Amino acid sequence: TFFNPRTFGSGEADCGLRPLFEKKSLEDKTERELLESYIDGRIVEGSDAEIGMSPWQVMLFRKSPQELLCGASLISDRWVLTAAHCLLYPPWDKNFTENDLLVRIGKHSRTRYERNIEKISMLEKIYIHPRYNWRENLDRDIALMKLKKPVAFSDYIHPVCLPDRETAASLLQAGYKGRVTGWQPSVLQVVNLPIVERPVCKDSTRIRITDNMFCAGYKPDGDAGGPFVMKSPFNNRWYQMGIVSWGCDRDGKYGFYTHVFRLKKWIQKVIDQF
Amino acid sequence: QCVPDRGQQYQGRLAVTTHGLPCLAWASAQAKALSKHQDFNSAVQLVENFCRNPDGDEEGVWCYVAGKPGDFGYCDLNYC
Repeated sequence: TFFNPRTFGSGEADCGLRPLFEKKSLEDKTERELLESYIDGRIVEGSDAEIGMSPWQVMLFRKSPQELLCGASLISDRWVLTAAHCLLYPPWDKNFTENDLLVRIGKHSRTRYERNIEKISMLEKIYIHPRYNWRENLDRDIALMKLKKPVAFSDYIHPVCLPDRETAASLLQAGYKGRVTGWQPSVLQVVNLPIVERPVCKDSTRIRITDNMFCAGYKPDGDAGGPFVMKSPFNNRWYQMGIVSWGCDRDGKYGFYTHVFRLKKWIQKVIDQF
Repeated sequence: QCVPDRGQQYQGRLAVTTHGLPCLAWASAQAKALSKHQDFNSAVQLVENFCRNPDGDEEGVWCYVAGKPGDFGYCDLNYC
């Protein structure tokens, strides 16, 4: 394991294998798309997620009044990953701390209480990357949230894997497709997007793109904080390669994501400490 | 002359960012707290409050200007 169970909690060893799919040797309805490229011009739009298709999905809510703020992801039984701008953004007087928030895990429907399915947790502490660049381009848009109490895994709640150098090198390549999930539909929406070459992403915006980001999608004619995941054809596990940062629907859209592997050292140091 | 390797060898004394903000000492308590969980190249000398590029930032040398996340700025240097 890359993390220490003493501080990371449980879940790493069995990360990325969904109880309702891989654990039952079943594939969801669209993961095949992550391997095929359509050139018929079909509109790429978000569709309803299957039940238990993204068990690491986390909803970040304002505690009171209750309001959905951003997406996030479960990486262990007590750590959650999200975008830093979802918590901190001085230009907007935004500075949410642990007691102003709560997370809802294992949900399928955005609008109703899912008895015996969803779990609600309070936060013990929030960690923002020291060099999250809100003054310029949202470089290093990443934050960690520690749960007050560990959450119990189930068919609906399970952690995603974080990539290692080898996994990142093999999967994060232009052309390969990844999956983004988020939330007018009432259930979690899904969309598969291809990673776009850095020079092409650069060409689409005035914002300075960095090595700590990557983009995906299609040229124009949100689910900020949520995960961009890819399934490994080598070990069958789902990995979170990115965090929705800025910019993932169908007019024409280039989404920009925090490059998770590039910031893994920081993640390790933070967790190895608290 | 032009500064190479995006300033990773810079030994200068520039201590102000491009936007005119004064740099904080790397040894200051607030700076060390911000640097604590980052990955710096021990080779880069964090002297006084001079601009440096310890993390290999593609944008170049920079320095802290306060003690909260994101409180840093790049310094105006001439790269090759």
